[PDB]
Amino acid sequence: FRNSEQPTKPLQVVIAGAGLAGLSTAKYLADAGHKPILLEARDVLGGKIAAWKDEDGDWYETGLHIFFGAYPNIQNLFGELGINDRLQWKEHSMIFAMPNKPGEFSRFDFPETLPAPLNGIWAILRNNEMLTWPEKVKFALGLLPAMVGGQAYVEAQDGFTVSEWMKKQGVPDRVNDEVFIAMSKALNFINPDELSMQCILIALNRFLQEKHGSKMAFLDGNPPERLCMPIVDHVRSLGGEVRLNSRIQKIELNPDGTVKHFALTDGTQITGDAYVFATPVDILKLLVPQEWKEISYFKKLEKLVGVPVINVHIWFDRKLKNTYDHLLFSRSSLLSVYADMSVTCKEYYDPNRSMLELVFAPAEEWVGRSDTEIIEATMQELAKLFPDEIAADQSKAKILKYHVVKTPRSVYKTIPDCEPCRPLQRSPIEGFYLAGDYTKQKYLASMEGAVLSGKLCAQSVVEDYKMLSRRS
Amino acid sequence: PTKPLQVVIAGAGLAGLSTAKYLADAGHKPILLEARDVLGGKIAAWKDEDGDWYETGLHIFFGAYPNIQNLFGELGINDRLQWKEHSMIFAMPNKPGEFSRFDFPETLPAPLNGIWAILRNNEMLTWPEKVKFALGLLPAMVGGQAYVEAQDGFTVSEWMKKQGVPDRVNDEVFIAMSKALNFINPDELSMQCILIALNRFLQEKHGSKMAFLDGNPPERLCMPIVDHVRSLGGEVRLNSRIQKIELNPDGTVKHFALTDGTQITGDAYVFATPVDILKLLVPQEWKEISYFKKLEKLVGVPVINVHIWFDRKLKNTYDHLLFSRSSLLSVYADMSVTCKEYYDPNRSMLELVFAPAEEWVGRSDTEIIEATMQELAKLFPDEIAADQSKAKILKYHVVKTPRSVYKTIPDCEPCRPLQRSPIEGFYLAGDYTKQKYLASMEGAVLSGKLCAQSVVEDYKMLSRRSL
Amino acid sequence: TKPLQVVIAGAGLAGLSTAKYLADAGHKPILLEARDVLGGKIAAWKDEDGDWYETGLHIFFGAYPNIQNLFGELGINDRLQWKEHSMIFAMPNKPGEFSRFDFPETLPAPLNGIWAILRNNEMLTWPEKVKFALGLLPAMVGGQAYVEAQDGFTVSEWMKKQGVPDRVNDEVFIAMSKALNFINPDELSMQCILIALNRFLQEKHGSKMAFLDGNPPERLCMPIVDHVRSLGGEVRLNSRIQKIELNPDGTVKHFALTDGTQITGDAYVFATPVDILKLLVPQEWKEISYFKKLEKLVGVPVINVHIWFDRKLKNTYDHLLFSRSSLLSVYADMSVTCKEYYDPNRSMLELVFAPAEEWVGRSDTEIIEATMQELAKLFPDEIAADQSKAKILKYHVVKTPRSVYKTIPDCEPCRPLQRSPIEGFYLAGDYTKQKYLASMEGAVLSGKLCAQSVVEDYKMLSRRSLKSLQ
Ligand SMILES: Cc1cc2nc3c(=O)[nH]c(=O)nc-3n(C[C@H](O)[C@H](O)[C@H](O)COP(=O)(O)OP(=O)(O)OC[C@H]3O[C@@H](n4cnc5c(N)ncnc54)[C@H](O)[C@@H]3O)c2cc1C
Ligand SMILES: Cc1cc2nc3c(=O)[nH]c(=O)nc-3n(C[C@H](O)[C@H](O)[C@H](O)COP(=O)(O)OP(=O)(O)OC[C@H]3O[C@@H](n4cnc5c(N)ncnc54)[C@H](O)[C@@H]3O)c2cc1C
Ligand SMILES: Cc1cc2nc3c(=O)[nH]c(=O)nc-3n(C[C@H](O)[C@H](O)[C@H](O)COP(=O)(O)OP(=O)(O)OC[C@H]3O[C@@H](n4cnc5c(N)ncnc54)[C@H](O)[C@@H]3O)c2cc1C
Ligand SMILES: CNc1cnn(-c2cccc(C(F)(F)F)c2)c(=O)c1Cl
Ligand SMILES: CNc1cnn(-c2cccc(C(F)(F)F)c2)c(=O)c1Cl
Ligand SMILES: CNc1cnn(-c2cccc(C(F)(F)F)c2)c(=O)c1Cl
Repeated sequence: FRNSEQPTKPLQVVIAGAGLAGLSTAKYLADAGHKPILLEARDVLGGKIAAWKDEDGDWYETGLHIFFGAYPNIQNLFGELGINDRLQWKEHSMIFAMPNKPGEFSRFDFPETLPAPLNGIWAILRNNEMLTWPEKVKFALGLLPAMVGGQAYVEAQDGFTVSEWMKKQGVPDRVNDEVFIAMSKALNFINPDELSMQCILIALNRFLQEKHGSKMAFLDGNPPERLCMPIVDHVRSLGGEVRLNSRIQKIELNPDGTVKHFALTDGTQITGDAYVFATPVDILKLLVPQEWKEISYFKKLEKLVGVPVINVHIWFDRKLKNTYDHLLFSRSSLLSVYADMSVTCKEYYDPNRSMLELVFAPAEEWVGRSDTEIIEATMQELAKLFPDEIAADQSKAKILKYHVVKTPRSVYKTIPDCEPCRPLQRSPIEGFYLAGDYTKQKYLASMEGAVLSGKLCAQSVVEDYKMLSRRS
Repeated sequence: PTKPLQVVIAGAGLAGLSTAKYLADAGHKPILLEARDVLGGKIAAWKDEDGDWYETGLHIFFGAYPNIQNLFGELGINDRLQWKEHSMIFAMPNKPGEFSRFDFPETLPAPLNGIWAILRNNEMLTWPEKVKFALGLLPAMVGGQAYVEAQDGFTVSEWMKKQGVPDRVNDEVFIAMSKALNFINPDELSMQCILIALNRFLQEKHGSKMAFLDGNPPERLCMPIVDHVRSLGGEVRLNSRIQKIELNPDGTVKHFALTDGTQITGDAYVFATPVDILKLLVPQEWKEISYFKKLEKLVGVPVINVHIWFDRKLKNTYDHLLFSRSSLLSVYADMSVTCKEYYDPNRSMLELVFAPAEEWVGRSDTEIIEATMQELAKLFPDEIAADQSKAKILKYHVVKTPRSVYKTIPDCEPCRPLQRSPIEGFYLAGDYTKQKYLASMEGAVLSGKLCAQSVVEDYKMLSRRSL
Repeated sequence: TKPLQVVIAGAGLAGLSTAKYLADAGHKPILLEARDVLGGKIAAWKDEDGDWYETGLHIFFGAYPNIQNLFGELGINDRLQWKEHSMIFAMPNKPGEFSRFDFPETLPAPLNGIWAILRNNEMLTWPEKVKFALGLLPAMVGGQAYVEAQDGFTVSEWMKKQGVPDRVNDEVFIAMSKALNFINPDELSMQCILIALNRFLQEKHGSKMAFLDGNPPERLCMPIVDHVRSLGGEVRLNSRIQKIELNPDGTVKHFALTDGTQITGDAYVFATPVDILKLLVPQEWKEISYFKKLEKLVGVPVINVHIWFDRKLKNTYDHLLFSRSSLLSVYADMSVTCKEYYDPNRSMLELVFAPAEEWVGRSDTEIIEATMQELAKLFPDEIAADQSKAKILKYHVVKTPRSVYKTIPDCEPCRPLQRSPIEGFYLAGDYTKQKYLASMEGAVLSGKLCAQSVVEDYKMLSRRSLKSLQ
């Protein structure tokens, strides 16, 4: 769609935040023939996908990011930039750890010959160590009405927690604790007793819609260089501007209530025909002008609050003999998903030294604790996953170095009844627009959600071209 | 053809005989040269002093052998195949003398007849084992050609573990099937081999149905092909071993030099010999071409075919093939019951496949017969004793083939050559060549049909090269 | 903007040249050779004893501008061993004796040629010289339109019409006809001889001859392959094209190889001999004028004989020799003329056996016997048919029953341009429309002309690539 029409006069759109939402807004506005001015607060691109190179030349990330087959807007973007080969697709499997049997792992293998949802049904049927046959029947009974259900049905489930809905549908409490604790922490870094059922249903839709919807991929290197730079190069080649260390301090308003300019941290005033806030909901809420604060659209945002998360990186002296070229569900009380980045990531490949990147969730009682306290808790959990290779007192494998990245306000906490509060990309303020994973879009608080919100934002701006050009 | 091609074929096995048959049908002149004084190759048989036949192997014809069915029909010898009951009879190693079977109902179509057979059988698989086995195999049977080719990287034992098929099922059922198809255990055999064999059970209704030839293969099967080739102007010559592939200065074939020095020439040349013999006869100037260099992976597997004539007629026998489920033996049959020409009402003869034979091809005939009698004492405990206390051996025949069919180990499929070689005028035939029906009689016949097809496709280029 | 992927069938001089100039233009050629040797009709093979034997005795001329350019571009000019500016002919009437046409290096063209004929007294009488000069003067003064008009006559026919004595046609032109197309003047087109005689009047050293310093696959074909590969091009041996698979509109879908492999590109080139192309032309193309005309162009039989003798011949030349034999054409002592084939105590004779129509079917021993009988006339005090004198250590007989197209009269309108009426399909080879005959120069020029036509159609070939992508 972002090819049609060539503007008489291109719009100058000021975008606050160069995360995937801001980068996507800038990409599709540039494709439409407009001039985006992307202003990033930090000295790094990507936001919640940002990474940094330390003194030894090793990268550490904000988080462990997994790309799914059921990410259509991400697939389109990678294809449009011709970087499809930068996604390292792994085996169609879901490998889970055994808390009862340390060092042992169980898995759900999706046959490449069976279509969706048969490959999924088969994976559950074939697995014998994570679910009993009666549990499998009760689980299938509980989920069948949900999978047959439409979009109206999944929206109606936003009033329940995962634990609440599973009990109502008769799904055994052991299934919710065995399988769904892992899935809840993976999607929103919180347990099923807090997470909205609508979140799990959009995730389970990956398993029944497309055949490879639930198939996983790792980026071949650090996201700022391998993903963010191709978008920046594309935006700049079409006349767009991308500026780092440009934090917006204030949204200055005209007497009628519309935006006058975006005042930067050094006082610099940036103007445009349209203004976009592609910042996280927490930062936007603090920067909303007093005169907007009582408008329903901005007042509803009080429900959407960032969830704490910690991303731990540990470089070991040895190469671990028992590892996978995949993502692993630790099924730990302290950890969520983890991966041996020296095996899964191309740019992070090392044949004699293995690095483990792990998501530490729930992180509410841990974001305040010291890095050594977090590493100790991680090593204690790793001694359960690698009992013959990793010991907490470094008796076996030894830590060369570590990197603990804390995000106390990451993605919005997808608790029940957040969906009516989620704003559309077009705001009731003429000339002001919103972008970000938290905005109204159907693919959760994810990389796909961020990119889609950007596409939806750019779409709303080009739709209002006539009104935005006359206002200039 | 304006002018018929003279095609020189080396080896009168089923591949060479098939190449000659279909080239003669196309109106060309095949010259089939056989090294030995017998036709058939790995299906060859010999008549001893007492007038009794002994074979290279126990051969079973399947319903899922379309090119074999076509050939028999074309020669009008369909009645020479003795189709047995649609059953799979297996011995019980734990219960000596006892047998279990998978009966395929003739009213149920494929794969329902198969599903029923497994469901009905209660002594070879437990109900949980049946479920895990069905789960493990269902994605595979639904899979296409690209899927089965992707399984060539795994052994049978490896793939069964991955798909969650119980280890007891792999040891109970698949040891028997692996030794039957390629004379090796599932820890060595490629999974692609088992998947092509299991496709017999789900494609056609009678695909897994078995048949015995009504007599010795040289007379009952090879002679009808020879008579057909000769009636259309083709030549079939025994005791004509090719000693050398003589080349022209450009690298193409000049002639085939025989053992007595005789030079045989043609417009096209075919090698329908086993891969082991071809590898030794490849000229030095061809040896580094990918097509011929890849052949190093394909090596013949040892096998032994034992024949034992007993003084009595065994009271407990079948008009069928039996899976011994032995560590030394593979499939066996009472040929005095199953084969028409070998029928004897007072004297029963047992033809048994001795596999794996790696540690046995070097051993003496008496050592092999002793091991066979010790295994027969487990299958017939009230009729056969190793010290000949019960039934007594009148005579025996031990036929050893130390390099039979290629050992279908994982990753052999990319090495398998097409019937058309990169050398202009030179072609290959044989069960080892690129064809979808394994190293079998069907594979041999299909490779022959595919070879003859490639020669007639290149008629224009082969006729111009002659002048 | 985006380099074209051009699939070329055949790594002869035409295919190698097409690949070389497409790589120079910044495109990606994929050169597929059917055999395990490069060069085609210039291919050679090393036997067990380490001695090379060739498809033919190849002579490079000064009047080969595209060959000179290629050698210069690859920096291998020193690989051509230029011989004396002479034309040495044998005397059939006087066995062992030789006559020659010496071209003075002080006289320019065609004066050096006129002088050579005037100075020679044993091959032409003074009246014969006058009648020959009279008969040829209108022809040498004539333009390109004139030489094309002579394609309707045989050499024997035109010589009789222009009043050139019948003895001149039999003495001088039998040798020249067999040298250029391995056929006698009663069959060869006069246009062929006129393009050859143009070597003698255009450039001073046009008629000067050179031998390659070694085997052509290593000394000439490898430098081209190394150059193509260094610029991103692909060269693959044992890749015979089995079928030209077509799209529903008639254009090429892919080239199907002998091992089943399907090779695709933005453009497709057939640098194969005309005989092989004619057999591979799809049925739907067979009635198009361009491909139907090719029925006239048929490969001519030729035999290249190599004989290694026990002794080094005392009476030999560091040159090419015209045997003026009824069975043989040109010959050379390769132990003298070729650098890599040099041997001081053992001499090797490489001889062209033409006309070969009645000989390609005969045995190697039958051919060697006929060659030894003819060599007993050229070396009567050194070689005897019953090996009484010099003895054969070994021999190599290379038969090409369909070599260069038989340049009989009226073949010129049938010769195709490098750009075919099929969009994306192109032709290369000595038989295609180019002015330097069925020669090494013709092959290289056709390659240059093919690569030129492909780069000229870059815009149309790049757009067609993306239209199919949709
Ligand atoms: C530990 C972790 C693991 C994750 N795993 C996955 C996964 O497996 N799969 C998946 O799909 N998603 C995953 N995500 C989520 C994903 O990272 C986010 O959904 C997405 O990147 C958010 O996009 P965004 O553009 O809306 O916000 P952000 O990426 O956070 O971008 C906002 C940007 O605005 C900038 N900014 C802030 N204030 C200002 C200001 N005043 N002026 C200017 N700029 C400003 C920020 O610096 C930032 O660059 C994970 C996230 C984390 C933290
Ligand atoms: C014990 C045993 C049991 C078997 N059971 C079965 C079964 O149940 N079902 C089934 O389908 N298949 C079975 N087979 C396999 C089957 O026999 C073969 O797949 C098939 O016969 C091989 O065909 P072929 O023509 O390619 O090779 P071959 O039959 O081996 O033919 C090659 C021929 O070339 C000849 N030759 C060799 N060297 C030269 C030379 N230099 N010059 C000229 N001729 C030469 C040989 O003498 C031989 O006749 C069995 C094989 C064995 C040994
Ligand atoms: C005896 C002899 C003497 C000669 N003397 C001279 C001389 O003195 N001077 C001179 O200038 N010229 C001479 N020539 C002629 C010269 O060799 C040719 O004119 C020239 O080499 C032909 O070039 P070409 O590339 O078009 O064809 P070729 O060199 O014949 O190349 C065609 C190539 O295509 C390959 N091919 C065929 N089919 C397929 C397929 N299906 N798929 C893929 N590849 C395929 C062939 O293997 C070959 O390599 C002589 C030739 C001979 C035989
Ligand atoms: C912060 N959002 C995230 C974070 N992780 N995953 C995720 C990663 C791996 C595995 C899974 C799961 F399979 F559980 F769905 C989800 C997401 O799908 C989303 Cl939407
Ligand atoms: C040497 N090849 C062989 C040898 N035997 N059988 C065979 C014979 C009897 C039973 C079975 C089985 F039922 F196991 F497939 C296979 C083959 O199907 C092939 Cl392909
Ligand atoms: C097959 N083509 C050939 C073959 N040989 N010569 C050739 C070689 C030596 C001498 C002469 C002659 F002097 F006669 F022209 C021609 C050619 O000029 C061409 Cl075009």
